[PDB]
Amino acid sequence: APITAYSQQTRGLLGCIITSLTGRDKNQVDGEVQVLSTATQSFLATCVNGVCWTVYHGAGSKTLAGPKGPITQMYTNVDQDLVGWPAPPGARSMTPCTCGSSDLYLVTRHADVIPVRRRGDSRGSLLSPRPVSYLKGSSGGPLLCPSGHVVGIFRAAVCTRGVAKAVDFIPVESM
Amino acid sequence: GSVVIVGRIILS
Ligand SMILES: *[C@@](=O)([C]([C][C](F)F)[N]C(=O)[C]([C][C]([C])[C])[N]C(=O)[C]([C][C]C([O])=O)[N]C(=O)OC([C])([C])[C])C([O])=O
Repeated sequence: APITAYSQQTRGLLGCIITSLTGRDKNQVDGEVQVLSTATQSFLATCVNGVCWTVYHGAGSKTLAGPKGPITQMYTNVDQDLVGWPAPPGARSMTPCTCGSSDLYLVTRHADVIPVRRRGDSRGSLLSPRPVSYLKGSSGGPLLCPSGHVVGIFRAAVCTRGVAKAVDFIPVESM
Repeated sequence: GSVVIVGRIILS
């Protein structure tokens, strides 16, 4: 892996339950990728062109807690499994890839960067298999080309007997 | 309930 990543936690359970109910987040936002949580799930959002994108099966139609109260989705597409909120200011916006590289890198919730071989518009194989438990909570995270540009957003693991051999992703064109 | 930002990944 060429690209590197680290994470910073910003809230714990209590602030989270309360921030969900107020919809008001005063924390400073930073980073390309936001770690997100709702009552029942945990997932990621990738910032691209000033929009925070994530999976619909995680966010559904919910607002995002922001510094002025709840942020309404700017984009909701149930069939592509894709939603986007205007990025809070502070988020570092990435830029869509284009170059057509097929050496790809998935950023996970634990800030690991793993090598993916692009196989189709919305599919990739992992060069080494991983438990699927290791991928849980990373839906919405970025698939990057070697230059650090975004080709897509992770949607679903292709797996058997709890091991993931490939990933389904939403191509940056859909965005 | 709103979705909440509980952390962030810093890319480099
Ligand atoms: C994301 O939500 C991931 C979590 C991680 F990959 F498991 N996405 C999902 O869990 C999706 C959700 C559906 C509604 C798209 N499902 C899958 O990842 C499943 C694996 C379930 C299991 O292990 O048996 N894969 C799947 O459905 O793949 C095909 C090819 C059929 C689309 C995370 O949790 O953050």
